[PDB]
Amino acid sequence: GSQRRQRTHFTSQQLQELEATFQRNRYPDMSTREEIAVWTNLTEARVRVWFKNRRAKWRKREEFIVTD
Repeated sequence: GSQRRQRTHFTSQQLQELEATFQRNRYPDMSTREEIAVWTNLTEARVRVWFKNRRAKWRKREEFIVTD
């Protein structure tokens, strides 16, 4: 019953599964990004924004932009 369509943002466990995904492969195929989106319970578009954000954080001059 009712509409199934929903919106999501990255949890502390989704961020760490995506860091482990990035350490394994920094630029996966679109079907591989969709499988890890299913496994994190995200959309492949929110995952593509995460890879773009992670690449921007790698490229930029700024400090402490990723937690360690």
